[PDB]
Order: sequence, then structure tokens, then C-alpha cells
Amino acid sequence: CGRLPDFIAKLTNNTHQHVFDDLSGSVSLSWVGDSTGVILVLTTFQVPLVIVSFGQSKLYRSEDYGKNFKDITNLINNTFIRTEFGMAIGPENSGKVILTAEVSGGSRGGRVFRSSDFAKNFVQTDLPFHPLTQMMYSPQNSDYLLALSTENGLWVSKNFGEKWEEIHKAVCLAKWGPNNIIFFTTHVNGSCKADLGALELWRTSDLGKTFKTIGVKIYSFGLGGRFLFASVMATTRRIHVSTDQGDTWSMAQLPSVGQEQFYSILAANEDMVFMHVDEPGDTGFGTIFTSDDRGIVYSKSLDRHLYTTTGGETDFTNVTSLRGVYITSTLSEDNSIQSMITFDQGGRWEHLRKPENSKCDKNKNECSLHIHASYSISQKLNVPMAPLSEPNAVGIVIAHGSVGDAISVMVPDVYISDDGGYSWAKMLEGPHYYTILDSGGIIVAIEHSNRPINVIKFSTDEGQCWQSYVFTQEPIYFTGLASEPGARSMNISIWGFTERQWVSYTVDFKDILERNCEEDDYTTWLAHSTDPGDYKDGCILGYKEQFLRLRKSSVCQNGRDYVVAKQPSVCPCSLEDFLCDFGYFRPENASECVEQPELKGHELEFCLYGKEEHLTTNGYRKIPGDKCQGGMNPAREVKDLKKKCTSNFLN
Amino acid sequence: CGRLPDFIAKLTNNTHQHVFDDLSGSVSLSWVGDSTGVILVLTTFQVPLVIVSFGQSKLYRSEDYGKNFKDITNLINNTFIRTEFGMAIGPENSGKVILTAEVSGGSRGGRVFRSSDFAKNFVQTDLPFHPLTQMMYSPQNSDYLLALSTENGLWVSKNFGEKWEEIHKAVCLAKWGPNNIIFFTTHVNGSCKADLGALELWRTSDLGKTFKTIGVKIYSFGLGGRFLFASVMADTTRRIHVSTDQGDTWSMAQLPSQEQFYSILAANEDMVFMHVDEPGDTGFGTIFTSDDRGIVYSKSLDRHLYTTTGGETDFTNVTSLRGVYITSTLSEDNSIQSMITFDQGGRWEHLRKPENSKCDKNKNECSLHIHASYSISQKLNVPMAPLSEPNAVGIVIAHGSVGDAISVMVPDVYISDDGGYSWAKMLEGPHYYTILDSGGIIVAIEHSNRPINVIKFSTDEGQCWQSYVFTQEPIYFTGLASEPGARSMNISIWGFTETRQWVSYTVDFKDILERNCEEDDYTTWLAHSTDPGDYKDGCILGYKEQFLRLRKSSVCQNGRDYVVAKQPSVCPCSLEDFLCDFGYFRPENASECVEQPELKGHELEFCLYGKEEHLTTNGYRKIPGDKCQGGMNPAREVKDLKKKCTSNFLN
Ligand SMILES: *[C@@H]1O[C@H](CO)[C@@H](O[C@@H]2O[C@H](CO)[C@@H](O[C@@H]3O[C@H](CO)[C@@H](O)[C@H](O)[C@@H]3O)[C@H](O)[C@H]2NC(C)=O)[C@H](O)[C@H]1NC(C)=O
Ligand SMILES: *[C@@H]1O[C@H](CO)[C@@H](O[C@@H]2O[C@H](CO)[C@@H](O[C@@H]3O[C@H](CO)[C@@H](O)[C@H](O)[C@@H]3O)[C@H](O)[C@H]2NC(C)=O)[C@H](O)[C@H]1NC(C)=O
Ligand SMILES: *[C@@H]1O[C@H](CO)[C@@H](O[C@@H]2O[C@H](CO)[C@@H](O[C@@H]3O[C@H](CO)[C@@H](O)[C@H](O)[C@@H]3O)[C@H](O)[C@H]2NC(C)=O)[C@H](O)[C@H]1NC(C)=O
Ligand SMILES: *[C@@H]1O[C@H](CO)[C@@H](O[C@@H]2O[C@H](CO)[C@@H](O)[C@H](O)[C@H]2NC(C)=O)[C@H](O)[C@H]1NC(C)=O
Ligand SMILES: *[C@@H]1O[C@H](CO)[C@@H](O)[C@H](O)[C@H]1NC(C)=O
Ligand SMILES: *[C@@H]1O[C@H](CO)[C@@H](O)[C@H](O)[C@H]1NC(C)=O
Repeated sequence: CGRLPDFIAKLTNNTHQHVFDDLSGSVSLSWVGDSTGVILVLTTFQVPLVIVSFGQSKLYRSEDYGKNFKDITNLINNTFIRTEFGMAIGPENSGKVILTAEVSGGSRGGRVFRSSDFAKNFVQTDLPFHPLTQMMYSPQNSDYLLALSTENGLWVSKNFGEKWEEIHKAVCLAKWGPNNIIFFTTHVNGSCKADLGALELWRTSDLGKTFKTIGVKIYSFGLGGRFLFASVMATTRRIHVSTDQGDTWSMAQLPSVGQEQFYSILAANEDMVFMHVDEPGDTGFGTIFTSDDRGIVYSKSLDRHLYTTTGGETDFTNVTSLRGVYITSTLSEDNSIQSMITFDQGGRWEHLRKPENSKCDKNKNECSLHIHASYSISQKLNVPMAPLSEPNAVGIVIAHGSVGDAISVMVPDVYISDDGGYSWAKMLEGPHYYTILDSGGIIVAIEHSNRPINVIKFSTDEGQCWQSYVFTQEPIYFTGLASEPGARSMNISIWGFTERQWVSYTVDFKDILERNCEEDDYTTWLAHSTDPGDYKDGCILGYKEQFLRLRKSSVCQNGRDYVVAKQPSVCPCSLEDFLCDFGYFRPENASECVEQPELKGHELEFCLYGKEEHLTTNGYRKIPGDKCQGGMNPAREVKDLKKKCTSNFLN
Repeated sequence: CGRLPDFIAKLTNNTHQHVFDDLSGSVSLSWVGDSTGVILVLTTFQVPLVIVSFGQSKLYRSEDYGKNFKDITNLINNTFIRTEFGMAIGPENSGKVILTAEVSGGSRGGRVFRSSDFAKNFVQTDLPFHPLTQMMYSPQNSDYLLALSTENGLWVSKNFGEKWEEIHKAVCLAKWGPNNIIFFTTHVNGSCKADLGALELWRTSDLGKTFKTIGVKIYSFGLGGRFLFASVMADTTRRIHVSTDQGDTWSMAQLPSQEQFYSILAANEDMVFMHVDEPGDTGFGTIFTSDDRGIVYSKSLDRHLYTTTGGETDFTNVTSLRGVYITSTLSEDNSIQSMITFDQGGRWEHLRKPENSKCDKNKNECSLHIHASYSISQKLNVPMAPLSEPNAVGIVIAHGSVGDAISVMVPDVYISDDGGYSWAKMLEGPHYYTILDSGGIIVAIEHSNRPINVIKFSTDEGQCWQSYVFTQEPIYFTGLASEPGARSMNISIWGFTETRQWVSYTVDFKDILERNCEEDDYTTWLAHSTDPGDYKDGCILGYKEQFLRLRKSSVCQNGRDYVVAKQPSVCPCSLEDFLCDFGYFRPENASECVEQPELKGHELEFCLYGKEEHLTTNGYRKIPGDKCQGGMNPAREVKDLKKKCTSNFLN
């Protein structure tokens, strides 16, 4: 590293401290918009919903990037905010902020505080109901809001929460869809919890004027990517998939008929669907399945995928910093925990490579790096944050990791990856709260412990070289860490307390990164490919692209994109460009899809929209979203036998 | 509170410190037996069950009342303990301690470390299975142990964990019964979570040689008092069946009011408290009280709050005064109240606000809400449930908040010296507390983020408190333990600093209480009665007794019981000595049971063991356990009719 710039003098002039006198309850801090100036500090209280309580939430606004906060509590006089609700921030550049509150004395409805100018000016609005869930912006229109009342009434607002109109009265759960479509379940008898398995799923495209019952005997439903899900009670629970907003459905097809199992949707996008199916009976870990572009035909993707028995949380992770990369945890035959990583969107999984920082070697199960995610959070392990990545910060992945030793499981370490998870390196000791900013230019981290802290660990070279910085002589008990939005942001905000009086610390890094990076500061790198050969070194699902990376200890402000230029180029297909077909799987550290043993010599059939099909394949099919052309082109054929099996438990 | 005796000198010589070097993971501490001087300190690790990990738990033992601890880790080396298991301490005089462990490298089964001499000498025994749950002693015999394996197998041991024998293989939940009877549920298809509502309840009296399927279509089952409960699925509808003869004959619970949700709050040798959720799951239900057979219930309390996910309530049984119970309800203003009964659920009143209320601005404001399991489930800052002891007659210590949302975030510690009738705020902020010396000493420790070093104790039943600095190096509090015994004077605190180094502090109060109390140290008091007149002031279910209470700032050792040892005089019956009969209820602040509106002009019929009965009552029935004679005695009569209904879905 050899970092010798006097960072103390550059940061001391930029360390803006603001003391908040006597804040009771949980304190929330949020930057509002990029390059706006607006920082909100809200006071929240943990209070049961239906209980009417007295209280006054304190609100402070800064319009000068954390330098001075103005007390604007009179805006929300005689109201208070609950912790589970908090702020309702709209999409990027929408400038919309909703503050759902409750009247201090009590009322016949809630009260919101609405703003469209990046929280610079709020307006008061009395709700004709008490909200059960938080306001939900529509992905198509930020002016449209749906909410659920304490009386299970569905309320819609067309004008950014000013006027609300109830559209149904027995709603259990409502979610936005594409093009302002609202999907919601309703019941008739008693309660929602008593009629689980006997619910009706309705659709509305007119914001409450037209309805269409698209499903009966519904247990639950969800949206993911271009797919609509619904668990239907056949008693037996089966997952049905719809891509046409619920007009036509199709039952999910697995290479087996495992009755009364437990199904779960890990993730889904505009290409495919990740499904987690629990192992039969109560054995623990399940098996991941990958679907086609229609989300109907699944195949075994990864065996022994761990999950939490009560909750169902897994270590499945979306590497947002590199396309097609996903990381999760599995259990080996030695009953040790491993971290599996795929670079081809679930096509082939391989073990996570142990860090180059070799400080280690059933002794082989030891030294295996386990990246903690939602499964580790549910197991009550000391993991303060899930894996964090950003699309702007291409290749940067920061997360907690442990070793096979139970001591390292009790105290995980912070690992940094600059190639999307292919290689790792221990950079920080102990658990930390971290964030990414400046499109990956600055990475901050704060110690997570019981003692008060006062040290900022940051890095300007994408987490390659770190250096500490004391930002206060009065240590504070850490509460939260926030960053300014935008691609060229350079500020953070830390707020904590002593013993109890609160205080915030806003740090500017503009003086640290005084020089703009040049071509002698950027080293390039290519994404990892499971197949050998220089022809596809750097190809990501059939698309080869080049990426930039700051050199070690590069103290400079990067104002460029990490994807270089356009340069469209197609790669030839290979093993990494094809999923295993219906009834096929890849053995451990293998590159060929063999056929499942119990399916050899049988009729490969699966009911596709109520019509049976016969599959004749070599064991491969194209990955949904893969744009490879040429090279490997295996032969597969779907033969329509016109024989009809019932695969739709909906009207 | 004119307390000026030098507490520093008496406690400093009795404050014994011991430091533990290089401790990783959670730290448990337990006194082993009364007047034995044995203290165990165990290191536990939070590790998933089916995952085989490497680790070593450290074990320390003190045999001189916490003055010196000896490292005895070599006894349990190459093994580790999970935090969810910990120690398995038997009854007080049993001297039995079980240490369920897991082999550091992995094995075919767990390993236990058994001791019968108050943890003075342990023996090693390899289990033929991996335990899913902790060892369960039997109430009839401490030598009998049942455990549940990771493969849902039920194992029993007749000789204190020395030899184990499996008796069933598809068990979902097992519980001990009276006289070593074992009740357990089993399935057949798939898993236990999928067979909910279709389970078989079996009985065993010979530790696994003979069986008897006493129930079919079972959803759940539990034990309480002299009653066995079983949630039976009729169609689909879930109904509760009560059995007093260990499951040989059942009888469905009869209530004055479809597909609702039932819950068992508490159960005695006399009656049963039953919670029934209102149709809609709006967060509140109704408490029902039964007869001596636990069949005929009646509306005892309306709008009883419960957690929607979990079903926990604020129902608290004041063990320090017979027939007193405290729970939380929801008012018509949707504010939370604490209701208290002094006649075992016959009549409920509002908890009286403390004297000289600091909040004295509104009517619903200033109301005291005692926190219990419901507040714990609401994720409120309540470290302990209400604490009381039958030895410490009348003493109740609990956390309480006000109508303000700030007070809910930081509840205060309230003390009652009359079983819950009157209260007073004694300590600011949450605390961990304990009772000692049969009520002579009440210790309390501040709960916060900062390190602590103060012991708050009271010798006059919590009327006057005094702080005590037990260390110059403050520690982060972890746990507070007490030596068993009616005349115990020792406590054990253990915490850490900042790596992280642990330390324990054992404090003896023998020198504080050097004088035995005398006649001018005790002030007499009578229990509270809802009915007016001096003829019933002090009656508890027909028995009037006089209780003793230490004067304010009474620094002395209690020599006699707080109850004047006589034969108590019998009280004449009145309205407070009668429950509301089947189909009746008491309105708010009303002492007369009026008939339920929807039942006026109908045949009050309830199926008693498959046979109809006709109720002709004035609206009252004697409380099970009330021994009053004379006074009021309204007429009621149960005539066996000719109709024979079906009130049993079991065979
Ligand atoms: C992080 O916060 C700082 C403030 O501490 C943001 O820097 C910028 O602060 C300057 C003043 O130092 C504002 O610049 C301008 O001042 C000139 C006169 O000197 C005036 O003519 C302009 O109208 C403007 O007020 C500047 O607007 C402010 N910029 C932002 C984005 O708020 C800093 O930019 C923040 N982080 C980043 C890099 O976004
Ligand atoms: C409310 O809390 C009290 C706290 O003690 C519970 O205490 C006790 O419950 C036990 C078990 O039924 C009673 O013990 C019984 O003693 C009689 C003596 O004749 C004996 O024959 C029985 O076999 C049993 O051991 C005990 O009397 C009772 N409380 C006291 C100390 O008076 C009580 O169960 C809880 N209330 C409810 C409704 O569950
Ligand atoms: C709370 O802990 C203290 C110790 O810190 C206990 O006081 C101790 O009482 C025991 C009684 O067994 C004394 O033990 C010794 O017993 C042997 C038996 O042969 C005898 O030879 C010794 O002369 C001695 O009596 C021990 O010395 C004594 N320690 C102190 C400092 O008082 C106390 O009993 C515990 N609390 C309660 C209420 O039991
Ligand atoms: C998170 O996973 C999703 C897939 O589950 C990825 O989704 C697409 O990412 C690309 C950019 O790499 C976007 O252009 C698409 O709009 C995303 N949505 C789709 C196809 O559903 C996503 O890349 C991962 N995280 C991020 C934001 O990079
Ligand atoms: C806040 O509202 C209350 C009404 O509940 C009013 O009495 C009070 O004056 C208001 N305070 C301010 C500063 O406006
Ligand atoms: C258990 O302790 C013994 C010494 O008491 C030690 O030699 C051994 O290495 C430990 N366990 C194993 C098998 O490693």
C-alpha cells in the first residue's frame, strides 16, 4: 500500500458534527436525493399498531449536506412515527417522501406528510383510515399509492396520497404490478388467517373500477420479475406460475412428484426463476431449481441448499455488481457448511475459492470460506449486514465470512472481493457495518461491538488498501450509517449516542480525492468463466465485456464508467451457456449434465398448460437471457402428445 | 427512607471477584443447590443443529460460593455446548446436572456429562443419537429422562442418562405427565409440519413397553394443572377437548358462543383460564373461566390482548398472593389497560394508578400498563416479566409503562407490596431483578448499552432502595444469578469489558442483615376485596388472613413467615365469591353478572361428556376453591336432559 497522504488534515476540515439534544426512541437518518442537500432525521417509537398511545416525534432537516440541521418538529406537531413504518421514499429522482404517522391523542385515521421536492417542503393530509402496512409506490407511476387499513380495507390514491378511495373491504395482502396493476387476495368467512387455503386472488387494472377473480383456493401469492406466483391448495400445496397477469396459469413442473413438500421462490427476474424446494420430510436443506423463460420447466441446479427450518431463509445472494453471479450456502456430505458460487446464472455451481490471504491449511472442511447471508442472520449469528454490492461498483462485493471454526462463526470477519466473488481476502477483523458510494470509489466500514466507537475505516481503491480515521474525540455507540445517493457522491453520515444524547457526524471526502484518475490508474480485468480457453475469457452469458479497476492505493476521484465503452460482441456457446435440461443435473465440480438416476428408462413427461409433452434431449437447454451464438448447439425436442393432464387448480 | 447504615463496609468484604481469561461465545452461570457452594460457568456456541462444526466449550467450577473458580475444561474436551441447550439443572435437592454436548469433530451421537453430587463429579456417556431438544427430567422421578432426536425419535433413560432406549420413531412432540406418564404425538406421512391436524396422540405409563392411541385428528396438545388438552380438527374447524383421566375419556369445551382460535392461559387443580380469539384476529380476545372439571366456561374478561403472530398475552399470575392475576386488555378508546382480578378471574378491575403520578394531561394517559409476555412479543424494551414469589407474600416487581410512547420505549420498574393492588415507581428505566431471603432482599441491575457497576437493593420489600458500587471497573451486564434457598443471601453477576474478557462478582448480604426483625418492624395489612364492608376486608376466596409487612427502611432479617400462623376465619359469601355462570358476564365496573344479550330466551344447554344439560341459574356459580359460608348464595341447578349430543371427536 504505502499510503502516506495526510488524510487527517483533509478530513478534519470536512468532519461536520451536529449534536441532537435529547432524542428519545429510535433515530432514523436518510439522505434525500442526489446533489440536493436534504438530510432528514426522524424520531420513531416501537408501539403496537391498534394501541392508541401519546407521543411526539422529533424531526430535523439539513439543507446544506449535514452542516446544520433545522428543527422542523412543528411540521409534525401532535403526531408520532412508528419504527416499522418510518419513511416511504419514492423511486430514484422522484423526489417523493411520505411520512406516515399517527395522531398523538388518537383519531379515526392516520396522518401523512407528503413532499415532492426532495423533502424541502411537506404538506399535511389526514387519512380516512389507519394504515396496517406502509405506503406502496407503484413502479409505473410514483403518484399512485396503495395501502392496507387496520380493517383490511384496500385504499388507493391517484394523486400522491392527497385523496384516498377504498376499493375493497376484505383484502388480506395487496401488491403493485406492472402498469399500475394491483393484485390482492380477499376472503369471506371470518378472518384471513382462518381462510388460508380458501382465498380468492383478484386483479385490477382500473385502480378500483374493474375486477377479475383470477384464482380460488389460494394460500399465498407473490410477484417476481415478469412472473406471477400463487400457492394453490389442491390437502396439497402446489405452485402455479403466470406470465400474463393472471389470465392463464400453469403449474410448476419438477423432475419428480414429491407430494406435500414445501416450495419457495428464491429470486426471479425478466429471464428465469429460482425456486427452492424443501427436502422431503423434516431433514433440513433443500434443492434449488432453475426454470426457462416461461418459469414452468425446472431442473435440479444445486443440491443440499441450506435454509432455516422456521422462516425458510437461505444464504442465496444476488451479486448486483456482476451479471449472472449468485452465491449461496450448501451442506457437504461431511455435514460442513460451504459457499457455492455460480457465474452463469445458476447453470453451474462451484465451490468458493479460499482467499489468497492464506492463513490456514475433516480437516479439509476447515479453511472453507462461508459468506454469511439471510440464513446466517436467521441462525442468530453475529452478522450485522448481508452481502453488499452495487451495479455502479462493478465487481465490488463486501460481506462477512467465517471459517469452519466455531470461534470464527461467533466473530466473523469482513472480506472484500473485486472480481464479483471469484477471489476474496480478509481485510477487516470482526463484524462491521459498511456501505458503498462514489460508484465504488469509497467504501466505509464501522466496528460492530458493545463498546463505543470513534474510528472510520475507509478505502479509495475499491477496498484493496484500508486506513483508519478518528472522526471524534467523544466516542459514540453506533446506530446507523447512511450515504448520499448518486454516482459521484462523496459524503457519509454517522449518528450515535453516549450513555442518552445523540449526535451526527457528516464527513466529506472531496479533499481526499482531489485528483481525477487517469488511464495509468485503471487496471482492466475480465469476468471469470468456468470453461477454459481465451475465446470466452470475459464472456458473461454470451456477452464479452471489459471492466476497469482502480490500482492499489489509488487515491483519486473516478469520473468514468467501469464498463469502458459499448463494444457489442457475441461469444460462442459452451457448457457454461446451457442449463441442465428437465431431469438432468451436474455432479459436484463437474461440467457435464448427466441424467437423474431414478428417471432413466421412463417417460419424460410434464404437463404444460394442461397438455402433456415428451422430452427428447441430450441434457442441456439454453440459459434464459444468454445471448451466445454458435459453438455448442445441443439437440432437444419437445413433442406434443396432446394427452391432457390437469395442471391448473384455478377457475 | 432515612437509611444511613454503612452498606459499603459490609458488602465490600463480601464482594468476591473472579476474572475469566480468553472466553469466546456466550457465558452461562448457575448456582448448583442450596448451601452447596457449587457454581458452574459454561461456554456455549450458537451453531446450527445439523451442521457439524469444530469447537471447545470452557467449563469452570467454584466450590467455595464463587470465591475461586477451577478450570475443569479437560472433563469435557473435544466437545462443545450449544446455547439453545446449555445446562439441564434438576430439582433443588436432586443434585443432578446434565451437560448435553456435541463432539468437536462429529460423531454418531451427542455426549452428555452427568452428575448426581451437585456438579462436584461428572461422568461421561456417549449418546446413541443426536438430540434435537434438551433433556427433560420427569416431575415424578429425576432419574427418568426423555429426549427427542434429530430424526424425530423418542429416547428414554431409566438410570439418569446412563443407558438410553428408543421407544418411537415418528414423534413430533413429547411431554412428561404425572407418575412418569409420557404423552407424545406421531405421524405417518412425510413430516410433522405437513400433518398438522392429522396427528395421533399416544400414551405410555411403562416407559415404552405398552401404548394407547388416545386421540386422532390432533392439531396440538398440552398439559395444565390437573387437565390434559388437545386441539382437535373436527371437519375444517379446530375445537378443544379436555380430559382429566390422562386421556382415557375426553370432553369438548363448552362455551356460550365457528373456526375461532383457542388458547390456554393457565390451569390449576381448581379451574382453567382459556383465551378465545375474536373472529377476525383483530388482536384481542376473551378470557373464559371453567369449573372444577374444566368443561363449562364463561366470559370472564373482554378484549384480552394477544400477539397476532405467537399468541402471547400479558396474563400474569401473581404467585405472591393467592387468587390474584394481572393481564392487559384494550379499552373502547383503543388504549391499553392492565386489568387485575383478586378472586381468580371472577371479577376484574382496572389497575390503580401509582400514588403521586409523575404524568399528572389526558384521561387515557397516566394509566399503568404492567408488561408481560405480550409486551415481550411486541419487541418492547422489557427485560423481565413480572416477578413474584409465594414466600415473599404480597411482593410483586415488574416493568410498567404509561400512555406515552416514550415510556413504552423505556419502561420503569414498579413495586407492589399488596399483591398488585397499589403500585409505585421505584427505579427509572429497565432492570434485571431477583428476589432473595424469601422477600428480605430485592436486587436490581440497570439494563442499558453502557457498562454498569451499580447494585440496587432493598431490604424493606422494595420500599427504600440503595445503590452499591461493586467494582471500580464497569462491565457490560450479561446475567444475574441467585443461590437457591429460603434464607439465601448470595448473588452472582457476570459481564465483560470491551478483545472481550469476562469477570464474575459474587456478593454476600449476610452482614447487611445482622439483626432479626421484631414486633415494631412489621406493619400488618389485609388483602383487597372488591365488595364493600369491613366484614370482608382481607378475604381471599372465603378465607380471611392477616399478613405482615416490613416497615419502611427496615434493615433486619425476617424471622417468621409473612402470614400469621393461625386457623383463618371463614368469610360470608358475596358477589366476589362467585364466577359468572354459563352465558353470563360482568360489565365494566360491575359486580353483577348479567346475561349475554344473544342468549336471552334460549335453552342454556352444554354437552357434558356427550350428554346435554339444562342450566337454570340466577347468573352465578361458586368459584372452584372458594371456601366461603353464608351470606349470598344464588340458586343454580344442572338437570340431566334426554338429549345425548356428540361432544367428542376422538376414539
Ligand atoms: C458533500 O457535502 C458537501 C457540502 O459540505 C457538498 O459540496 C458542496 O458544497 C458547496 C459549498 O462548499 C456547494 O457549492 C456551491 O457554493 C458556491 C459558492 O462557493 C455557490 O455558488 C453554489 O450555488 C453552491 O452553493 C455545493 O452545492 C455542494 N454540493 C452539493 C452536492 O451539495 C458535496 O458536493 C457533497 N458531496 C458530493 C460530492 O456530492
Ligand atoms: C398461580 O400461581 C400459583 C403460585 O404458587 C400456582 O401455585 C400453586 O399451584 C400448585 C399446583 O396446583 C398448588 O400446589 C398444590 O398444593 C396442594 C396442597 O393441598 C396439593 O394437594 C397439590 O397436589 C398441589 O401441589 C399450589 O397450592 C398453588 N399455589 C399456592 C402456593 O397456593 C397456581 O397454580 C397458579 N394458578 C393457576 C390458576 O394455575
Ligand atoms: C453465601 O456464601 C458465603 C461464602 O462467601 C457462605 O458463607 C460460608 O458458609 C459455609 C458454611 O458451610 C462456611 O463453610 C465452611 O464449612 C466447613 C465444613 O467443614 C467448616 O469446616 C468451615 O469452618 C466453614 O464453616 C464458609 O466458611 C462460609 N464463608 C463465609 C465467608 O462466610 C454463605 O453461607 C452463603 N449464603 C448462605 C445464606 O448460605
Ligand atoms: C439482482 O438480480 C436480478 C435478477 O434477479 C438482476 O436483474 C437485472 O439486472 C440488470 C443489470 O445487470 C438490469 O438491467 C435488469 O433490469 C435487472 N432486472 C431483471 C432482468 O429482472 C440484477 O442485475 C441483480 N442486481 C442488480 C441490480 O444488479
Ligand atoms: C401543537 O398542537 C396542539 C394541539 O394538540 C396545540 O395545542 C399546540 O399549540 C401546537 N403546538 C405548536 C407549536 O403549534
Ligand atoms: C482431550 O484432552 C486430552 C488431554 O486431557 C488431549 O490430549 C486431547 O488432545 C484432547 N482431545 C483430542 C482427542 O484432541
